[PDB]
Parts: sequence; structure tokens; C-alpha cells
Amino acid sequence: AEFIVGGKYKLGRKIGSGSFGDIYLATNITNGEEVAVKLESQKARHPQLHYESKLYKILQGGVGIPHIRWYGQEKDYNVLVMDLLGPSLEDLFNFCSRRFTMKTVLMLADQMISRIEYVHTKNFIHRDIKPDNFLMGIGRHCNKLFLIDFGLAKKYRDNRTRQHIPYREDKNLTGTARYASINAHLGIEQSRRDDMESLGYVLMYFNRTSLPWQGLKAATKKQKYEKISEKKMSTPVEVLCKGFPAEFAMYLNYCRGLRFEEAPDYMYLRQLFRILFRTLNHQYDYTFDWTMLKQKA
Amino acid sequence: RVRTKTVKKAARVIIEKYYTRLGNDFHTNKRVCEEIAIIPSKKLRNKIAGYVTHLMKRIQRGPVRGISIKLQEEERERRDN
Amino acid sequence: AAHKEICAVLAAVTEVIRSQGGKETETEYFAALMTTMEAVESPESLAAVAYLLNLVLKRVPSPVLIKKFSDTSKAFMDIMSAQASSGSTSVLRWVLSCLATLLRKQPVTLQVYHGLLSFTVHPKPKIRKAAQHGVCSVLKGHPAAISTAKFCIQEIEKSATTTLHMLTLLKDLLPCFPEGLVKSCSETLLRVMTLSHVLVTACAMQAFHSLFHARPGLSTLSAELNAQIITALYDYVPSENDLQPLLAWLKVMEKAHINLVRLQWDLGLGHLPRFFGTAVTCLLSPHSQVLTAATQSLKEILKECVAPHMADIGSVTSSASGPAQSVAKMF
Amino acid sequence: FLRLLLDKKYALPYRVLDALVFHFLGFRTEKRELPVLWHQCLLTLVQRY
RNA sequence: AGUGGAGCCUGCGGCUUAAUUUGCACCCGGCCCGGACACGGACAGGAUUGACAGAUUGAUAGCUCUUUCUCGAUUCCGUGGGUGGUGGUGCAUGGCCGUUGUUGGCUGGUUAAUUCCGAUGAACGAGACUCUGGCAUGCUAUUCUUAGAGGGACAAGUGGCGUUCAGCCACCCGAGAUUGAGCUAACAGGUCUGUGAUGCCCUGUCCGGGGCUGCACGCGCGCUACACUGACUGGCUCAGCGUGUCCUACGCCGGCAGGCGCGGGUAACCCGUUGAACCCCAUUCGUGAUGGGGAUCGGGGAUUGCAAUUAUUCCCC
Repeated sequence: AEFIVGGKYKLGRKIGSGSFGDIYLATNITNGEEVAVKLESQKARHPQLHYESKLYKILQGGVGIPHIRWYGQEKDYNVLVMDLLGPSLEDLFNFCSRRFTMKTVLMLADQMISRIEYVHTKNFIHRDIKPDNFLMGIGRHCNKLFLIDFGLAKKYRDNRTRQHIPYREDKNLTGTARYASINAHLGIEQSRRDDMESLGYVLMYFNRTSLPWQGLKAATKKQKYEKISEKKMSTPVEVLCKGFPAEFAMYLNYCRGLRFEEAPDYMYLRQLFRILFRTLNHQYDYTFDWTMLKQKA
Repeated sequence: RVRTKTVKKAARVIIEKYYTRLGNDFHTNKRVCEEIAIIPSKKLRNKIAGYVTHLMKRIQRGPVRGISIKLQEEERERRDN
Repeated sequence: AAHKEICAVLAAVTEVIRSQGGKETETEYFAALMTTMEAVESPESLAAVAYLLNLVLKRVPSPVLIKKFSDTSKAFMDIMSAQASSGSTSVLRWVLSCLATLLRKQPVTLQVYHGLLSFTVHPKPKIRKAAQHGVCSVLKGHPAAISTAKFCIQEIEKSATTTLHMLTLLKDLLPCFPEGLVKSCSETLLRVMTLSHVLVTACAMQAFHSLFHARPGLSTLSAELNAQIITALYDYVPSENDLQPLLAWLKVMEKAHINLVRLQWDLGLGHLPRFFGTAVTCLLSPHSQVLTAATQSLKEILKECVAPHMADIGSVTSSASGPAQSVAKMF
Repeated sequence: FLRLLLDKKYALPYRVLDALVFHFLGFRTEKRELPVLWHQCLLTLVQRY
């Protein structure tokens, strides 16, 4: 009608906005399966969609990555169309009236540990990890988390010569500062260590359901980020998880002290998480809070 | 309205034959189209009278030498027969 | 990819970067970047700061410019000498552009004008075009007209491909000249008309077209000078049927006659019959374009230069004396 | 390629046979006229296996 | 006026030839590849792939001939009158072009030059086909109803806009200055990966060298001459149709072909006032296969081409 993408997909309504585009819904006119649309304007400030296509075709095959459907250019735009996914973690955070339990956050922690394992075994970093960035599956994928939005992703290691991007200071905050690292705040080159520090930050966001530096206001954006930084060094590690198991605390201590060229033992983290999970006497039944409020209705 | 090819062709040949007996207004032209041409169609008769009237109101505004030599040429042709 | 962005130097630098610190403008940026201008010859770093200096410099820091014009003149002059000794293009081009902006906004000023002027004959087109446009913007934006006119005269008399270059200067700068320098320039121009080269002839006819088309005042051009240059231009009339220079010759003689009538109408009408006779003779050329051009030129002169003065002239008979006799002659 | 590689006449694994017959399960209620070559592929399939 | 005679060139025949292609097609040498199906053979003891070096070769070359190193099932040998497929070919067949108005709207190097290359949108309207109505106090059996015919309207008249002619606008008069009916369509130009287990007939490339009339002859087109109404030398003086980014002016050198430099010409602009030849005027020649005629050869130079031998073409003796 008004617009057809790919010659066989009919566009629908907007569902959200991406880092470098807008997110729409679409229906395939050939078979009827529903797809998600990332559209961007061909003349803008950030032409990075082809790099996103390269990163999506690199990350194929493994769990936690939606499969690639199509990419093309449409008369004023470039559009990359992917498989449909469900809501992000912040949508479930809003639906549950701002409360998470121990079992659900350990499910989410294991899933994001697996996601970070996959992305660092595929030789790339994320740098914009947030609960909005991790989506949830649909259909039989209803128990599987998915990772999207490679717009701010970059290469952090080489396949042949085993070399990192050289360390250099004064890096701008590409992602959000609610879960940015101390090294990311200062301008230190982001690596895997800052990545699972951000995993620990979204973990404590899920646990405490609030941040002491959330909603902080200052003179400007740089002053806001700086103030969040010195109050982050001013905050002790153990006081962030008072009344909580020390697993998260020593996880933060372990991921804080990691070096640049080191290879962390993710099997150790998974082992510790599953030991805590079985010592609190729970099982992997995938009964989440959003799921049980769906059956309660 | 536009005019077809046969109307202007028949009008030109009827000028070239009988310019002498014509007039200046639609009345005399439709009268001489009645009494000179067969013209079974009254519609085409009105069209031919209107366009020869247009030809008249065009051509006596020109120089009189061409119309004059047309008169003695037509008189010579009539006197020859 | 990064030139078409709004944040780039294409759009936003021209608007919001001029407001340095919230107030437009401060040359403390330039006052701080002397250290890169001195003892550093790194490409694409001098050129970029010269580009930004050229772009920001138009936003009128005029009393500050008048104050530290000496410091800027010395700094950009040593930049000129160093880059002439080194031989680069982009840094030289935008430093020419920013010196042009500074001289447009504002004894030593004559020296800065001479330094800006001396790089017209520089063989690189990017340097030469920038210098030419800068000199044209400085003069049209004058006490410096005599110096540049004498420089052009001496540059022509010294010299063959640069002749067309300062002829382009003359084409773009003849109206803003004093009368004696116009006379000397036209004498030198007819001196290079003594040569049979075609391109110099066409370009200097274009210079005459630009001179007479602007309709100069009495200070730039007098009526006696116009009559003399009209009588001097009759000696060429290329052959009969050349149609590239004859078109320009008719057009510049038409414009000169129009300007002469505009200055002093009776002398212009007196000089008209010779031009009308030559145009009538030139109507025997086999080219249709020159015939149409001669018809259009004589029609324009009849409508604009001959018609409104006929109430002043009055009726003409076979025994007329003044401009009426000239009207009878061209009839 | 279906027709010619069935004409290769190799030892077909039975999961492959399940996949092919699952495609033919995929063709239940479509109305679009599939060509004579479709019946040729079916003919080679029922001739070999 | 000739041709048919003579010399030379060319066309058909014919003759020679490896070929002298024919109503680059020809010849001499060297590469490259070349079904599946069936059945029988070889095949991990190994099917088969790739290869440096040297050689054959007219030259090189794992495309071949030596000597072994490696790839390992990606297989390779034979026989079928059985089909056939990267085949050619027609029909039905679905989509898609073109076909039968109006007004808007610059980083870079480079040149005399806004020079050159190089990055870099919109609306408005849209049958000129056929028939035909309004008003008749008229004719016909007739102002109120009829139904045949005859009238009436043709842009006819006015004023503006108009290439001053096609047309447009508005208006007076007038019943009517346009109210109703019927008519999208068409592809012998086609195109485009689709539909019929669709009818038929079968299962070459690049490289080097040569030849393309080589000539006893038959049949024809032509060019030059057999001289005195002429040949030679000198002098004099007149065209037109065309063409040109290879036509050429001019200067210098060589006796000539030719060589070097420097200008004009995208052209009624420069070659070019196209200084043409026959012709005209003087000299030599004197009936002589001769100063007529030039074929065929010998020597040398120059030029176009990758290359001139079997003579490319030109010049001198």
C-alpha cells in the first residue's frame, strides 16, 4: 500500500526507537510470519547500519542472537529487517511494579553471563549494555534471552595476531552512565572487564530496583557523568549489596580487579552462580515473575 | 469548435470557383451555399457558410489588386464558356 | 560521510563555532594558535586551522582587527614567505583567503595589499583564483586602486599566459580605477592589441565590455576619454566575417556609445553616424548572427540613446547644423 | 536439484526422507498450480525410494 | 566514339595447387575439452588431484616426454543401434516497454575563462467519433394533444488577450452559444526465466606460418598507344561539385620522393582570388618500331606499417 519493504513485507506500526534507527513491526505477505524493522535515514549524522549488518552476520548461529532476515535500501532509507522479539527487561521491570526476586535475578544473571560469553567468544564488545538492550524471545524462544543493537559495538581483539586495541585515555561515554564503568567514566579503553562490570551494574539495578546515582542532576551532561563517577568511587562495594548474598559483591570485586589482556574464567562464575542457586534450593523451572503474573492474571 | 479537413477544402475550392457571387454575412453565404452547392447535410451547410463568411471577413481587408485580377480571371473563364 | 553531517564544518562551524565561549567573536583562538603557525610545517593541520580561521574571520571583530592588524599582518606575512619558500597549496590558499577577509574588513596596509596582490601570477590555479577573488573582494569592499593598477600595467609590460590572468584582473577591476590609470591601462591594452594573438584580443574586449557595462562615473571615465577611446577602437574591425571578435567589437562600441550619450548626449549623437555607417556596412557579412547583433545594437541605441532627446533636438531638415544633422547623416 | 539428486540414487538417510516428506506435508492446501516438474520430482522419488 | 588487334590490370570458366575460400570463408602444424543409464572390470595393498627442474616443439607447457613427492574416494576403463542435453527449432501461454498538453525548480588537481574531469524536486487539466433536444401560432391528416417533413445555430455579433493568425476569456441578442444517448480498446514493434512428462532434427576455441588467381587457354569489362590534327622543353592564361582533425599556408635542407619547425581551419572565416589539364604561344624533332609506345627487368634512395620476401607505394638512372 503506502510502503512495501523487501518486495514481500508490509510495514506496520512503530514499537520503539533504536540507537541508530527506528523500530517498526512488519508482516511477511508471502507466508505471514511477523518481523521487526530497523529503519534509518540515508542522510544523517551516523551512517552505521552496514556495520550493524556485518556484526549481525558475524554473530549468527549461536544462542542469544536473532537470525538475520534481510537488509536493503528503500528510496530514502536503509532498512535492516530481523526476526520479531518480545519486550526488553525494563518492560518487565515496569510490569512487575518494580520488584525482582532472587530466583528471577539469578536466571537473568545466568542468561546475561551466557550472552557475554558468546559475544566475547565472537571477538566483539558491546559498550552499551542496559536492560533495554536485552530482549526476550517469542514462541518456543520464551525461555531464551536475546542480545541486539550492535550500533555502538566495536572490535576488541584480533583473530590472527591475538592483539587488543591499544590502550589510550580520554574516551567519550558512548553508552549510558547509569551502568557505565569507572574505567569507562575516566576514559580508559573499554574491554571485557568493563563489560561484566556493566553486567554487575545491571545486576544490582535488578536487585535493588533503584540506584543512588539515578536521577542525579548537575550543571551539564559532562558534570553529571563526572559527579556520578566520583560518587561511584566514593561508594564502597559491600554497602551496595547490604542484606544480600555476598556472591554479587565478590563478583564485583573479581571483575573490578581484572587486567587488560587477561582471559577471565567464565566457567568459574557460572559454577559459583549455580552453587548459590542450588544452595538456596531452587530449580531451573523458568517460572519468572512476569510469567507467574501472566498465569495469575 | 474545430473545423474538419473537408469543410475547409470545399470552402477553398468554392471560393476559387465562385468568389464573384458571394456576400459578406452568414445570410448571403448560406443562401449561395443552398443555390450553388448540393450539400445534402444542413449541418455541413451551416459549417461551410460560417467558414466562407470567415474567409470573406478575412479577405476584403487585403489589397485590392489580387482580388481584382481574380475578378478578371474569373470573368475570362466565364466568357470563355 | 563526515562532511555532509550537520555537526561538520559544512554548516554548524559557520554558525555556532563563531560564537567562541558564547560571544562572537574572539581571536584568542587565533592568538593561541600562533604556536602551530610557527616552527610547524605539518600538512593537514596548518590547512585545517587556516580553513577555520578563514571561515570564522568574517564575523566582524572590527575594532580588535584595527588594533592587532599589525600583529596579524606580520604573522600572516611570515606565513606567506615561509609557504612560498616551501611550496604548498591548501595552506597558502586559505591564508590568502583569510588575509583577503582581513584586508576587506580594515602604510603597512599597502604592503599587505602588495603581498596579497603579488600571488596572482602564481602558476597554480587554486592560488591564482583565490588571490584574484580576494583582490576583487578587497577593492569592492579606494586608495589602493592606483597601486594595483600600476602593478597590472608593469606586469603586462614585463611580459605569455599570465597576460590573460591580469587581463582577467583588469576585466574584474576596471570600474574601480581612477581616470589617469584607466587611460594608461587602455593605452597598454591597445599596445597588446598591436599583437595578433586571438585570446588576448577576446579577453581584453571582455575587459572593455566590463568597463563600459558598469556605466562608470565622471571620476572614473570622462566624456573626452570616451570619445578618444571610441575613435581609437575604429582601427581594428577585425576583417568582415570573423564573428567571434566582431561580436565583441560591436558590443563594446555599443556600450561605449551608450556611456558617451549618457555622459554628454550631443557628442554621442555626433559620433553615432560613423558607427551606424560601419554597422550598415557590417550588415553585408554572410553570417546571420552578426546581422542580428548589429540590428539589436542599433535598435538599442535608437530606443535608449536617440529617442528621448528628440524633443530637445526638434525637427531636422536638409540644412541642419547640430545633432539634427548627425541624425540626418545616420538616417 | 531435488529431481537430479534423487536421480543420483544414493543410500538415502531416513531423516532426509522425513524432511522431504515434511516439505510435502508443507504442501497441503495451497491452490497455486505447481508445474509438471513437481510431478516429475514426485515421479523420480516414487521410482527410486 | 569505339571495343574485338597489341601490352597491362581485372571478372567469370578452365588449368596448376596443401590451399589457390565463397554463392577469412581456404590450407599446413600445436593446444584445450568430449554425457548420464545399464552391465562387467580396477580402487584404500590404493582410485585420482596438484607440481619445481630438464626436454620435445616453430616456440612453452604437469595441456605432453623423463625422475619421483604429494590430494585421497571428490573414482576411471570397456560395451550398447537404449535414451539423450549448457543443444537448434514452432505453437498456446502470464507479466512489462514504447506506440497509435500547461506552469514552475564543491575537498582535489585543471584552463585565458563559472574551462576540464573528479565528489555531489514539483504540481495543474485532459472524449476535437456518430446521432440529437429547448422555439415554431409555419406545410401536411393542426393555436391546447398527436407524427412525417421544412426552418432555426453557424462561435454568428461585440470588447479585450493573442506570432495579429490559430485560439482563449467575458458579454448582448437569441428558445438553444452546448443538453442527452451510443462509443475503454489494439500490438503482424515486441520484450521479459513461466506455463504443455508441447511437435520436430542431432548427441568448437585459441596460436604460428601460407594461400586468397598462382597461368597453357575460352569468353567479357577497362587503362595506355600504334604518332606530324603528334612527342619534348620553356612561356602564358581560365573552373566546378565536394571534402577536411587530417586538410594544409609559410620558413629551412635535399636534385626527387621526402625530412625538420612554426601557424590557420569543427570550416562560405584556412588550404582557396581552389594560379587544373586539355587549350594558346615559341624551340627541338622529320616518316624512321624513330625523340611514338611503355611492358618487363638491373642498381640505389625514401615513405606507411608490429611485419613489404612472392616486387605495399613513391623517386632517380
